[PDB]
Amino acid sequence: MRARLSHVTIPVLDQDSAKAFYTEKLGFEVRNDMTIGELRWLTVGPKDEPEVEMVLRKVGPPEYDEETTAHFRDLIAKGVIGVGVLHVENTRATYERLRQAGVTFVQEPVKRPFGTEAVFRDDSGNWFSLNDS
Amino acid sequence: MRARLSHVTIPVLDQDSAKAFYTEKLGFEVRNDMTIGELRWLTVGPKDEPEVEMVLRKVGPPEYDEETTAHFRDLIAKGVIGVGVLHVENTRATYERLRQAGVTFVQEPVKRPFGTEAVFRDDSGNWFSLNDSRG
Repeated sequence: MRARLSHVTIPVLDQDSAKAFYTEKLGFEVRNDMTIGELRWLTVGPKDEPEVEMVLRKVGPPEYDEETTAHFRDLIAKGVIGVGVLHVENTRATYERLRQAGVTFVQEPVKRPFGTEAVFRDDSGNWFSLNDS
Repeated sequence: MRARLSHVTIPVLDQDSAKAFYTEKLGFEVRNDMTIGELRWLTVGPKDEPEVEMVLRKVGPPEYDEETTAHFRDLIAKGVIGVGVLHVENTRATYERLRQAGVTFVQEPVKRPFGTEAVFRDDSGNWFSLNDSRG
């Protein structure tokens, strides 16, 4: 297998809130937003990093059933999903701009082994790390 | 924002099991395996994509409390977590090799507007799409 990861799924509570969060506050660009059938294909990514898209996926019908949407939303809002790590050239500077936009932080920037690290949440409660190596 | 996604988290039920799956069935390489306090930080990734790592994160104590652990493990076993999309040159060929390696596919390969897509599950029950660019 010669594979690459083109898309990462982010489970969201509400696709309009998440589109606004990801574009307005984080400063990602819209890659797709089209509704095919009963489903909105909404994807975003960082400026000039075209080859990974983040899929903003609704946690609710039809894709998810009653008992699963309930339990899964509840976990999302608790911050159980850590989506991954975003590498940036400067964690402290990126932190200041995100703060200014009203992003909340799980962890403020902190010195670590080989760079500065912070942890923010998205509109749904999902976590991302910021690291600058 | 100027950022690159360097790591993606995959929640797993058992890290040894996940390691074996990701390396022995998908052929990813181990990128890190070490312990940071109580937690095992275990990462894997495609041999040709050295700049992204998939973090195989134990759903269990101490990161997650017992109620959370129970609710989360249940939803993972049900296939609630779609990790993302792995792009390959030919989904049908890759489908055949993975099926022969013992990988479960909940969807066989299907032609789509972008190309051909299949869907498999990992050893925890998480799902991935396998996509190519073939009309």
